[PDB]
Amino acid sequence: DIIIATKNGKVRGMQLTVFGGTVTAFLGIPYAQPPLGRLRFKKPQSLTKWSDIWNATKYANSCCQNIDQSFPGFHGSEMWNPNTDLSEDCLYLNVWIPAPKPKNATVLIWIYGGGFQTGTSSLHVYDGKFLARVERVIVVSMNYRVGALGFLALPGNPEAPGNMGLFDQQLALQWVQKNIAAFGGNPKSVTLFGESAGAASVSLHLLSPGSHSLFTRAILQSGSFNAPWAVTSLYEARNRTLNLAKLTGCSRENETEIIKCLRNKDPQEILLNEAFVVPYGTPLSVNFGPTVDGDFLTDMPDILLELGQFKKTQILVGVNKDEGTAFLVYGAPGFSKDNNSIITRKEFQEGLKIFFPGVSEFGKESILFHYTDWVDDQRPENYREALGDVVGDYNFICPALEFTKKFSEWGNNAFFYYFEHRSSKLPWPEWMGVMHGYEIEFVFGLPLERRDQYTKAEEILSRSIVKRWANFAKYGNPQETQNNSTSWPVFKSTEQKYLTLNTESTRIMTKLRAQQCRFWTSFFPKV
Amino acid sequence: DIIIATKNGKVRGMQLTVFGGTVTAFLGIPYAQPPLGRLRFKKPQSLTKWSDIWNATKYANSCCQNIDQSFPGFHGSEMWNPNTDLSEDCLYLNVWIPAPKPKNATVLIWIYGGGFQTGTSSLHVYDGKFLARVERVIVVSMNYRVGALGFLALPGNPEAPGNMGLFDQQLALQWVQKNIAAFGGNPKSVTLFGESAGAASVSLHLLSPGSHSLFTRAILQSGSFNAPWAVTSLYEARNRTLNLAKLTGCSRENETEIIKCLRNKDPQEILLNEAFVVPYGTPLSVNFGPTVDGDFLTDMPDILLELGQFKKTQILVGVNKDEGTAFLVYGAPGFSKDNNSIITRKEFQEGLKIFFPGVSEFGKESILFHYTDWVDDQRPENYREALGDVVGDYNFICPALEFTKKFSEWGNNAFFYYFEHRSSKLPWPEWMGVMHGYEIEFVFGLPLERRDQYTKAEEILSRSIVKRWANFAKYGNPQETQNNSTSWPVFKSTEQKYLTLNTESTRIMTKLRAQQCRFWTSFFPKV
Amino acid sequence: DIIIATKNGKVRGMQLTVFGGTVTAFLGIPYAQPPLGRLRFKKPQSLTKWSDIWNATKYANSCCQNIDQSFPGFHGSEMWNPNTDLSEDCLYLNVWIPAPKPKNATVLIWIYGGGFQTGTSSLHVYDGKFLARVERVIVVSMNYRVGALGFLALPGNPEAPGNMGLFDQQLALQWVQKNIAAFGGNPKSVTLFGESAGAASVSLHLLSPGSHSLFTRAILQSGSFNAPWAVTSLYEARNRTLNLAKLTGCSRENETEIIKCLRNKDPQEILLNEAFVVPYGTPLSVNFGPTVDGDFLTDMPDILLELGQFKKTQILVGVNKDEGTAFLVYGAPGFSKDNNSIITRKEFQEGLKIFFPGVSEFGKESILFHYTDWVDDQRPENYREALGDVVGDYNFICPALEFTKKFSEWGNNAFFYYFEHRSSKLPWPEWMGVMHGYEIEFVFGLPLERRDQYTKAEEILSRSIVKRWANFAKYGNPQETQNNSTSWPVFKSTEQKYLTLNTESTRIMTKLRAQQCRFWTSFFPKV
Ligand SMILES: *[C@@H]1O[C@H](CO[C@H]2O[C@@H](C)[C@@H](O)[C@@H](O)[C@@H]2O)[C@@H](O[C@@H]2O[C@H](CO)[C@@H](O)[C@H](O)[C@H]2NC(C)=O)[C@H](O)[C@H]1NC(C)=O
Ligand SMILES: *[C@@H]1O[C@H](CO[C@H]2O[C@@H](C)[C@@H](O)[C@@H](O)[C@@H]2O)[C@@H](O[C@@H]2O[C@H](CO)[C@@H](O)[C@H](O)[C@H]2NC(C)=O)[C@H](O)[C@H]1NC(C)=O
Ligand SMILES: *[C@@H]1O[C@H](CO[C@H]2O[C@@H](C)[C@@H](O)[C@@H](O)[C@@H]2O)[C@@H](O[C@@H]2O[C@H](CO)[C@@H](O)[C@H](O)[C@H]2NC(C)=O)[C@H](O)[C@H]1NC(C)=O
Ligand SMILES: *[C@@H]1O[C@H](CO[C@H]2O[C@@H](C)[C@@H](O)[C@@H](O)[C@@H]2O)[C@@H](O[C@@H]2O[C@H](CO)[C@@H](O)[C@H](O)[C@H]2NC(C)=O)[C@H](O)[C@H]1NC(C)=O
Ligand SMILES: *[C@@H]1O[C@H](CO[C@H]2O[C@@H](C)[C@@H](O)[C@@H](O)[C@@H]2O)[C@@H](O[C@@H]2O[C@H](CO)[C@@H](O)[C@H](O)[C@H]2NC(C)=O)[C@H](O)[C@H]1NC(C)=O
Ligand SMILES: *[C@@H]1O[C@H](CO[C@H]2O[C@@H](C)[C@@H](O)[C@@H](O)[C@@H]2O)[C@@H](O[C@@H]2O[C@H](CO)[C@@H](O)[C@H](O)[C@H]2NC(C)=O)[C@H](O)[C@H]1NC(C)=O
Ligand SMILES: *[C@@H]1O[C@H](CO[C@H]2O[C@@H](C)[C@@H](O)[C@@H](O)[C@@H]2O)[C@@H](O)[C@H](O)[C@H]1NC(C)=O
Ligand SMILES: *[C@@H]1O[C@H](CO[C@H]2O[C@@H](C)[C@@H](O)[C@@H](O)[C@@H]2O)[C@@H](O)[C@H](O)[C@H]1NC(C)=O
Ligand SMILES: *[C@@H]1O[C@H](CO[C@H]2O[C@@H](C)[C@@H](O)[C@@H](O)[C@@H]2O)[C@@H](O)[C@H](O)[C@H]1NC(C)=O
Ligand SMILES: *[C@@H]1O[C@H](CO)[C@@H](O)[C@H](O)[C@H]1NC(C)=O
Ligand SMILES: *[C@@H]1O[C@H](CO)[C@@H](O)[C@H](O)[C@H]1NC(C)=O
Ligand SMILES: *[C@@H]1O[C@H](CO)[C@@H](O)[C@H](O)[C@H]1NC(C)=O
Ligand SMILES: *[C@@H]1O[C@H](CO)[C@@H](O)[C@H](O)[C@H]1NC(C)=O
Ligand SMILES: *[C@@H]1O[C@H](CO)[C@@H](O)[C@H](O)[C@H]1NC(C)=O
Ligand SMILES: *[C@@H]1O[C@H](CO)[C@@H](O)[C@H](O)[C@H]1NC(C)=O
Ligand SMILES: *[C@@H]1O[C@H](CO)[C@@H](O)[C@H](O)[C@H]1NC(C)=O
Ligand SMILES: *[C@@H]1O[C@H](CO)[C@@H](O)[C@H](O)[C@H]1NC(C)=O
Ligand SMILES: *[C@@H]1O[C@H](CO)[C@@H](O)[C@H](O)[C@H]1NC(C)=O
Ligand SMILES: *P(=O)(O)N(CC)CC
Ligand SMILES: *P(=O)(O)N(CC)CC
Ligand SMILES: *P(=O)(O)N(CC)CC
Ligand SMILES: [Cl-]
Ligand SMILES: [Cl-]
Ligand SMILES: [Cl-]
Ligand SMILES: [Cl-]
Ligand SMILES: [Cl-]
Ligand SMILES: [Cl-]
Ligand SMILES: [Cl-]
Ligand SMILES: [Cl-]
Ligand SMILES: [Cl-]
Ligand code: NA
Ligand code: NA
Ligand code: NA
Repeated sequence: DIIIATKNGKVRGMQLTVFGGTVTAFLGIPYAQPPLGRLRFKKPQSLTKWSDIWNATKYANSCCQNIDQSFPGFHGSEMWNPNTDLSEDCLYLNVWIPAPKPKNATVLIWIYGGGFQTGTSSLHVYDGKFLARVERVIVVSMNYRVGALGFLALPGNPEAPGNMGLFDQQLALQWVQKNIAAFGGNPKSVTLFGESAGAASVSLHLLSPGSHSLFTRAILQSGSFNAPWAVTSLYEARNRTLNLAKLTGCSRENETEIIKCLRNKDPQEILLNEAFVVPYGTPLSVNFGPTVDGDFLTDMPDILLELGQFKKTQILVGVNKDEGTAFLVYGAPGFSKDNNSIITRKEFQEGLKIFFPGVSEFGKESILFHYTDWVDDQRPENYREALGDVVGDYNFICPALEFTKKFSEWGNNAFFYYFEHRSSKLPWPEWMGVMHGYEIEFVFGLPLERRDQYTKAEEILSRSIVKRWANFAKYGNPQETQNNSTSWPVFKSTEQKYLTLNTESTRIMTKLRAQQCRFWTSFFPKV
Repeated sequence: DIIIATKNGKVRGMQLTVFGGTVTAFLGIPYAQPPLGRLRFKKPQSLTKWSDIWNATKYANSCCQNIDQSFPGFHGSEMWNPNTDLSEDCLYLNVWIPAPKPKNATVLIWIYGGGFQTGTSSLHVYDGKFLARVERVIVVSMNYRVGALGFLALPGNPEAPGNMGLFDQQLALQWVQKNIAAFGGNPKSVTLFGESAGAASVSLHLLSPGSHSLFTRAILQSGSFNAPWAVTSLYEARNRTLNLAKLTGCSRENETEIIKCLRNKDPQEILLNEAFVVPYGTPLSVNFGPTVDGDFLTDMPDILLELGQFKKTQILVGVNKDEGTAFLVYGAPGFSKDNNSIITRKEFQEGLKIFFPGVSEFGKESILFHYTDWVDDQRPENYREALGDVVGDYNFICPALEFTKKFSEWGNNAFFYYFEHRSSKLPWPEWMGVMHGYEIEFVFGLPLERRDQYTKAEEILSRSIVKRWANFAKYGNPQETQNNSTSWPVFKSTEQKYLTLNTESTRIMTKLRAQQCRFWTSFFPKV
Repeated sequence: DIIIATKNGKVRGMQLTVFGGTVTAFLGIPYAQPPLGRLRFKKPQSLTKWSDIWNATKYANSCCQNIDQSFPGFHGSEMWNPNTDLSEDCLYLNVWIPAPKPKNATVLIWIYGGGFQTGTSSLHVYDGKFLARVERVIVVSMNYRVGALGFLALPGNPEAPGNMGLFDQQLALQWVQKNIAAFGGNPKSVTLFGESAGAASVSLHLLSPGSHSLFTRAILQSGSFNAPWAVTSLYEARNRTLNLAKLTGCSRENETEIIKCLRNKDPQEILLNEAFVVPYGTPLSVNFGPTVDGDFLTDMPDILLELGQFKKTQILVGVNKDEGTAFLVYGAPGFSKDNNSIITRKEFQEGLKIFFPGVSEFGKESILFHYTDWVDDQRPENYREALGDVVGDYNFICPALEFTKKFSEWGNNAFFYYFEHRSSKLPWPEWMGVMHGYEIEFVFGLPLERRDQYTKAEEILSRSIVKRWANFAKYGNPQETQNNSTSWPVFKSTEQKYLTLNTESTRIMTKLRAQQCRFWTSFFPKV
């Protein structure tokens, strides 16, 4: 039996055998009042205190969210869909601890991605029991509200202030500050880590005054708040909040009434209308996301970044070789996960319309000009490869590289990885290559489970990443020091050295996508 | 009469005339509950508080330990054997203070060596009364548990967690923090010093979070935790703990039962079985030593060193010219302290088997290749000299130099000495040269006692070391500033300047054993 | 009426018109219990607290001391003799404050010289009322015990520990810490300043842990503790304490009895015997001075200096062009203040015997060799000029320059002056030039009093020094910023830039007495 006393009550966890050893798991600990009724659209309210033993023995409800129905029965897509009931009562977290109870363990806090519209901490690829077993860190993950329920904004007004779901993450970092010593954890050594929108989240907690003292270091996998999808403008957020009201017949004139009306709606009615709050979107649409709210976020975060207004600490930042591909089967003409997707120039062109909706014509010609100077015009997969690079360079790679540069210019050590390994078990076709989202199972150690059909070179690869991730968290330095590993150089403006992660040989390289990102970074923002 | 009040009671010391002056000595102060019965194999438990006057007027019991019986009647060996009764009730320490009571004296804390299997603070060569008299520092030394009683590990389990004897040292550093002002000492100026395993101990307290604030500076004589004998793996420690159980019929299945059974054994039964817990060992075997326990030591200490996770302070680190020789008479074919020990190539070869038991054949050829490229093949003492260099370079010299480099790369001043003087009174034969263990009597000032048959050049030599050791402790700088002495340069990576200590002329040199240690350090760890 | 409340009682001061303005003066405030009877030879004991108003309206008793009787009626000498009654009850201080009461004034604390055998704070040349009026700083000065009464040492024993008179200064710095806000002063901005032995005193408070937090900055005029006269060895101090006992029939065998006997002696008997505690001395003899006592001074102060163990702060350090001359009329053959003192080679030689008593013959030839390589052998005042340079270079100039170098090597700003102006009113003859002691009246502003027969160029010169001294104290930078003054560069090892102070033009120069001090500094200490 394993009972830990927390500030709000006792909690019982469960034992798990992992690799001939044991991890204790406390799945489903609540960390705020359920955000129902009067609390819907508001900042999470702190938790009341319960006598008796809360049983943390299974994953909790995931937050309400639309589901990916594009490929029913297909594991590639459905592995991302929620795997516990949806409910507004989803404000729970998970703790995994080494056995025996560590004395003062480093803490890794996972923040999932999903475009801020979806996702859940209980996915199999986010299971932190391998990290606990293997590295003897503590792993914490949390559910936070996504979609309108988590990010609806009517700026300035506490009935729907914006950013609630970032406040959910925050209040969870707080629970770790107050509660994690009880579990053997060191609150003074906490590293946040997250992928995609979860990484953008990590980057904004680097910017948020309220989060500054709730963690030590940050890891950002395929995401940063300067990505084009990551922050909704005040303009767009209002449009969207009013468009939502309109669609649920909740148009009022007293904004406080719009909200009271929206709180009478039922979760499905709200969910059902999210996709149409925008005239057009893309497979990468973030209808309801982070906004400048004057609370969590005090100013446009591009301004905060440029002017050095963020927590000073080491960062680890990374991306995957084919970020963009996964999106092309969600609406680009001629693409399919069921064939090789050789598209035409005219298809490439119609695809830019898919991903770059408004979108001066000259903007889009400029993307075509930059990405279609073939070397040479012979290769039939030319336009298929260009569309994916366009999508992942614009959306992930250049914004992560620009974040890393700017961040590092203020004096902190920063390490950048280029993930190039395609999973031996990937269900998506070969042409989609090293996809967005598919480093996560390496980071979490799923390939250390031999029962599991990954190659030997994949176990070794993941053991190494685990070790680098954990050394980063405990010591601010992502080195694997024991096995004659390539040394991971800090990333500096000027050199921009990054490390490549793959099964064959890892390399030190410089200036990832220098030519592409000059385009996205200097020129495109102008169109 | 001299009574000092301590946090746990009053203690009476004794006066001593040293060099027409007086030192007060408090020999035998207890610093923890005796670790008997239920407490055997556990972390030292703090001391209860006694009214009345504890009389600190003689050395206490030494901890239980096997004794060196190889050379009965021989002073060279027997000078290291314990000289007070053995008992498990050995958790005592010694304080020597200048007379008159100093006002705020610097404190030198001695930690003896002995492979972690033996040794005691009451040896004549560890008598700190000369340091007190001559330099007006306070000298503290402590007994701590050695062998299985002090280092038996069944990882994670507080009935035998590992590292108890390092916890004994720690709790002693604590007693100095709480108690040494009473004696005229400055708790804010404490330097740890120790030889061989005692030096490895000093280097791990540099790594232990719990020791960080219990001292100021460190001196490491012929030892550091990166030496090959200094840390037992988790693998090996379990094997050994189970092998011990097995040999005492204490095999159980409930590890807590293995321990309860071992606590019924009597000290001799335990001692008697230690040597055989390993299929083979060497004269340098450390059967039960420090382990990564997640308490004292939080991670492999090579990783902590590499990644800069240690207390930031000055270090003084040293070795002797012939570290290896002393070991060759304990099992290498053709060696003897009673003749000149000219061995053959085939003897050298059988000796590598002695010292490098498992031990790829190619590993050992590689040592032979590196160490037998004669210049030239004429000299009959060629192979005798090579075996000792092999042993001392592998075991002491290169690991001390690598520790010093790595430590210094994080910004702290570090000073390295090469001790080259052979004692005029050495009982071991000439060929064993400047032996391991034989700087200690110079450090402790025994040659300042003229009654004593050391040469004049030896008094001068020791007066100088005493002065450098004491300046290091008080001021972080091991200079002898008054007598036109060679200035001792800091040790930097890049230059690796070290100072030679001998009667004739001391020198500044660079890169001690550069070629040898490239071998031990880059190549050998691979075999 | 002007009453200020202090921690021990109220004190009444007196108003003074200075330069059409007003300064309040509190002359004679006690700062410790009188050190009579049982207290003779002991550390000053803190003051009891008095109700009623202590009247601070005249200077107090000077401490017991031998008087200079060499030139009765002669103002040059007698200006240094005490000008208030001698008594053991002399532990008093003086405060001068600007009117109106300043708000948070910088404090200058004066410590007089006199070889540690003589002197008093109430001399006319130490009158701080001009500084208060002109610069609106507060001036504090204190009497402290000199001779055996202030520095008798029987090392380790609190009945006569040594350094009492340095403890008197200290307890006075303490009174300023506790009391000076009451007077409008800032305890957090205190600069110690002093001349000759008073400067050596300032330099040892830079070395004393107990003084570290009782002041901010230091000024040292013609003196530093590394001067050859400034610290008595333990050897010599004992000899001298026993020689004193012997001469007063107080030889005992119980050192505590020697002291009790000495405390029965009457001040004159003690004073009368001081000069003979040494087989021979010189005009520069310091029979009873500072010793290493393990309390005020924890180690030889040369060692503390070399190894950087002193308060880190700015220093201002200076000397006069003819330091040595004043001493030559006190015992060197052929010298007289009443003629031009052209001495012969053989006289020069007998003079070295005067100043360098024991004193290898080769030591003295070496001084002659260094100082008599004439350029050229024609000039009749050659040997007269050489003897004075010998005396002032050995005793003052090189030790002040070496202090300044060593001090500055630890990172602090340091400024060095060369004082070259001879007072228009000097009573000593011309050949004695710019004498020791004769910058003081410029520092204290006596030439700002026009009533007073100094030239115009002297008023201007002193106004400037006052301004530089005061800017140093308030701002750590001795600049005169308003009147196109030469800028005073910091003194660095390497450049050794110093500023010359004279009526004509002040200069920046480098490496004062480079050739002379190489001699005193590297070579002579060897003989
Ligand atoms: C800000 O919002 C308006 C609202 O338009 C929307 O009505 C919503 C409830 C929803 O159904 C949505 O799909 C619909 O478009 C946007 O105005 C629309 O913009 C497009 C192109 O400009 C027009 O074709 C529509 O006719 C027009 N609708 C109305 C009623 O005015 C507006 O575009 C939007 N801003 C953006 C581009 O985000
Ligand atoms: C690769 O497949 C795409 C996707 O479209 C198809 O999916 C196939 C696997 C198959 O079931 C097909 O019937 C289904 O429609 C093909 O793109 C499609 O091209 C067809 C040919 O006319 C058009 O009718 C569709 O508009 C277009 N689909 C869309 C909406 O994008 C593609 O042609 C095929 N190409 C290959 C084999 O390279
Ligand atoms: C881990 O321990 C086993 C235990 O073997 C030992 O049994 C002990 C109680 C003790 O007496 C010891 O001397 C003895 O060897 C080791 O297994 C042994 O290894 C050697 C060489 O591999 C074999 O020749 C033995 O037959 C074998 N014994 C058994 C019973 O299996 C094992 O080697 C050890 N690991 C190491 C190398 O440290
Ligand atoms: C130096 O002595 C060694 C040690 O062995 C011997 O000790 C001697 C002092 C003597 O008492 C001798 O009888 C004792 O055995 C000698 O090595 C030994 O060589 C002998 C010769 O056959 C062998 O029998 C032994 O196996 C071997 N001893 C071991 C176990 O190492 C050595 O030969 C001698 N050599 C010299 C003089 O250089
Ligand atoms: C340490 O002190 C002794 C004491 O000698 C002195 O006796 C004193 C009371 C006083 O009167 C003093 O003038 C007198 O000299 C010194 O011993 C003396 O040293 C000189 C030269 O060495 C001799 O000529 C004296 O005869 C001798 N006196 C005795 C009785 O031994 C000693 O020199 C001194 N150390 C120094 C040099 O400071
Ligand atoms: C400068 O005067 C010195 C000091 O000696 C004398 O002081 C004079 C002013 C005068 O009163 C004189 O009588 C008095 O003795 C002279 O040195 C002296 O030289 C004389 C000449 O024989 C010697 O007798 C003395 O030993 C010596 N005095 C001492 C003890 O130092 C000096 O000669 C005179 N020289 C000049 C004018 O340059
Ligand atoms: C646990 O260690 C605490 C501090 O450890 C951290 O220091 C931080 C500044 C940060 O660098 C982390 O990465 C370090 O690991 C210490 O103060 C606590 O007292 C310790 N608590 C225990 C052992 O109970
Ligand atoms: C004794 O001195 C104390 C501090 O001295 C030390 O400062 C440390 C930081 C370290 O550098 C040591 O090497 C120094 O010697 C001081 O704070 C205490 O108050 C003093 N205690 C006394 C005199 O009772
Ligand atoms: C008086 O000023 C105080 C501090 O002034 C000094 O700061 C010191 C660090 C030192 O640099 C000095 O040279 C500065 O002048 C301030 O804290 C006090 O509160 C002030 N007191 C008053 C006005 O009553
Ligand atoms: C918690 O789980 C344990 C299972 O042993 C049990 O005490 C109880 O059923 C649980 N409490 C509940 C269901 O609230
Ligand atoms: C709008 O009416 C609502 C009813 O609750 C209230 O929240 C708010 O005060 C009103 N705002 C104004 C002043 O129109
Ligand atoms: C280090 O090496 C060993 C053996 O070569 C291997 O089993 C392990 O996976 C490696 N550890 C890390 C941290 O990669
Ligand atoms: C401590 O030693 C002294 C010796 O004078 C004495 O009081 C007593 O015998 C001792 N106390 C003991 C033996 O416990
Ligand atoms: C093993 O039995 C012992 C008896 O004390 C006890 O320490 C421990 O709880 C048991 N472990 C288990 C659960 O098997
Ligand atoms: C310094 O020198 C003296 C005399 O030459 C000598 O007696 C002493 O041993 C030396 N001191 C040190 C610290 O070596
Ligand atoms: C202090 O001086 C004043 C002068 O006005 C007066 O009150 C009194 O005589 C003095 N107190 C004394 C002499 O103790
Ligand atoms: C010496 O006798 C005196 C008398 O007061 C005393 O101070 C001291 O204790 C004695 N010292 C010794 C132990 O001889
Ligand atoms: C500055 O100049 C004026 C006029 O030229 C002069 O009266 C005064 O003495 C000077 N002040 C200082 C600080 O030297
Ligand atoms: P991520 O959370 O997967 N996301 C960024 C918007 C890609 C849809
Ligand atoms: P040291 O304690 O003498 N030792 C290191 C293991 C040599 C046996
Ligand atoms: P100073 O105090 O005048 N002094 C140094 C000893 C010269 C006599
Ligand atoms: Cl091509
Ligand atoms: Cl690698
Ligand atoms: Cl690239
Ligand atoms: Cl040869
Ligand atoms: Cl030397
Ligand atoms: Cl070498
Ligand atoms: Cl000439
Ligand atoms: Cl000027
Ligand atoms: Cl000069
Ligand atoms: Na363009
Ligand atoms: Na090799
Ligand atoms: Na010379």
